[PDB]
Amino acid sequence: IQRTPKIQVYSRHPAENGKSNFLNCYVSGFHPSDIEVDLLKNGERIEKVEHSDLSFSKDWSFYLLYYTEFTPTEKDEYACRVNHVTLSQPKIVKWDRDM
Amino acid sequence: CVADYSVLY
Amino acid sequence: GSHSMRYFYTSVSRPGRGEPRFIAVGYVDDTQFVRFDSDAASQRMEPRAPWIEQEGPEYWDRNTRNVKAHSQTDRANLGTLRGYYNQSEDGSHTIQRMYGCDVGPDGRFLRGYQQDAYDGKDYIALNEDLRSWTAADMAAQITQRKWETAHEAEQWRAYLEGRCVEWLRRYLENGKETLQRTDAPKTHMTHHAVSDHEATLRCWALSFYPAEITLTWQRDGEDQTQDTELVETRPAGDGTFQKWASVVVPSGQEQRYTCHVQHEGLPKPLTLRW
Repeated sequence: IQRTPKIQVYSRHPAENGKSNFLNCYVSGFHPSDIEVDLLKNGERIEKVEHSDLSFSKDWSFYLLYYTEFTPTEKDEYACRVNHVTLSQPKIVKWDRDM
Repeated sequence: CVADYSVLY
Repeated sequence: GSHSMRYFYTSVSRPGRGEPRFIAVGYVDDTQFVRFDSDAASQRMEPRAPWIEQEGPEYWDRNTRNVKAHSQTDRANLGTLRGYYNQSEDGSHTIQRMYGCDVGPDGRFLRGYQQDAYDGKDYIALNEDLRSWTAADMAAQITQRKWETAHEAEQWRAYLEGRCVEWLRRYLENGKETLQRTDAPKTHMTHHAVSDHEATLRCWALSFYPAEITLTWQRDGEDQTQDTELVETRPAGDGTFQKWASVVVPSGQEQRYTCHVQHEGLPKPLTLRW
């Protein structure tokens, strides 16, 4: 069977405007390991994105951290975009400063 | 240190 | 507390494109320290934690040599399994493996293990005595008979009860300052209105290590588990972890609700109230 990814978008440090931070997109609980993840600044794909090394949990499901450095402001909104074999259309999750 | 032994099914 | 060393292998066939892709990572507790990716240009076991770079080139030569052998054996293993199951060649398939060892808090051997999965379900596992196996289906019992005819377990047992524990104790000393630390959670509460009758209470634990932690709500003392969300613990990206738990509350009752936080780094458990 295949398992669909859980997604969380959040910052490494608590968001303070104008202070340098990191934006994170953590996908986990998915199977199989092929997955495509993009970070979006105002709908346009951030270009320098890094990702951690593929590993998995005790129930064999996979997880991955995607992250780019950023400096947040009042106007700039952000999001993570994820496509997986188990997803009909790419799912988008927006960075809410309070989750 | 990874193992030296191989695991073949 | 206890400590662990663990290696995780994932091989994934890609018919029609290249050879299968192999990815190995190694962990001590919740800290990654090595990686290997058969698709990368380097073709070396590479370091991923500060305290492992202090190992000489013999270290990286053996580990690289050994990890590459394991990848080749798993490209073979993928082919054998698609025979035992009579699967077509158009389909992508996965082999995952986890092995390693635990020591107790005095440093002594506690447990070794090795488990294998195919397409995300148990395939065969080494038993806690390190001398027999458990198989999940018919195909895996062919492997269980193979490994009993030879004497594989004794080899497995030598590594798990030997080099594994020994190198885990060495790693625990070299990165004393990374690996034996505990960072207690930094905690606070937030407040958001759902409307006029209800509002959200959110309890945060930030920048903690190791990852194990317990956030529980109590309205008046009963472990409130209704209207409470509880997100999967997640990594911050700098070695620490994060978690929150929310609870919907009716306007005016906030003072009933407390949040309770336990973690290994806390002198006592923590209580938070709005």
